[PDB]
Amino acid sequence: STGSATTTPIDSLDDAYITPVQIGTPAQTLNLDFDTGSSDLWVFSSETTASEVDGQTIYTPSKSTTAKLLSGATWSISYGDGSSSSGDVYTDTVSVGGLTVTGQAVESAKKVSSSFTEDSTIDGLLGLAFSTLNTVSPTQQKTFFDNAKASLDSPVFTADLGYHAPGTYNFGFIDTTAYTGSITYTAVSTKQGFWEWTSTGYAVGSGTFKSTSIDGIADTGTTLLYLPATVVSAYWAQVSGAKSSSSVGGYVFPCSATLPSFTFGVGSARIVIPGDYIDFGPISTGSSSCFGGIQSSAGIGINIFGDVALKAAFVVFNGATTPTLGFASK
Repeated sequence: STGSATTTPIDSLDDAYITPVQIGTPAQTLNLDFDTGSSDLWVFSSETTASEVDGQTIYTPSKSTTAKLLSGATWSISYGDGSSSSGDVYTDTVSVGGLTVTGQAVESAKKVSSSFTEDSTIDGLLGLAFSTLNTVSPTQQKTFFDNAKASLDSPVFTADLGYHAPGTYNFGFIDTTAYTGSITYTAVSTKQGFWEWTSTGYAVGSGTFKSTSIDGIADTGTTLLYLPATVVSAYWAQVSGAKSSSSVGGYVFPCSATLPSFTFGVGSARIVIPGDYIDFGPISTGSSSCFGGIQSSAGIGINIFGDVALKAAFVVFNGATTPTLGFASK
């Protein structure tokens, strides 16, 4: 089997991407944030504290003839951005782009933090990291991909995120029309539960490539590119007037600037992030200070190849017995 679903930016900045997901019988379609940095499929629901729902579409398990309470199971998750959610668990039928999993754990939120409430466009998350990170207790649950894998034509999924445009998540096949050149594959460590890999270096604009190992994670659920402070300083030094602002929470730059590209290495291959992908717009409405899309990972404890990086590539998440990651230009 295979599946193919379009993923759509939630706003004009590509802050996140939503993908429609069918849950239950009859189907209830929710727009979920596919997150290769976490491993829980959780949704706003009829159980979510009413004051914490503000415009989201909810899953109502009592209206699904295939929903079953997973007795005694609870979940609770905290994300890198400080947001969180928790609740109980159902199993139900879940379909993405025509690919169906029966008995998928659907984690129903009883509580969500303010950032989730405040974002009316995201109805929940669909985790695509390794199932070892799943938070369900006392019996850990599998991700949608883990459950689907054996049925797939090939044990893979691909992320093809758009810049200010829709893109695609495919399951079970590689669309050879969706990229240019070849796909370069690179090793993955699953030791921390992430799609963790080592980039071979970087360049700023038309500058020379610096060969240096940068360990980080491929994370579709993180907006920006978080890299070591040395790398980030080298990038922003090429933008007149750019500075790190403690008050704003990162590097800012004059909105009048033209940003240089940023290249990262994948083995001997190179992925080029155009400068415009690094512009996250005014820090507040009407400001002429703009927020940068490349930020320091110092004090996160891990480097993160978030959407800024991933949307410059066609990315293969290869879930074979020994997982690997592939990157192609597009």
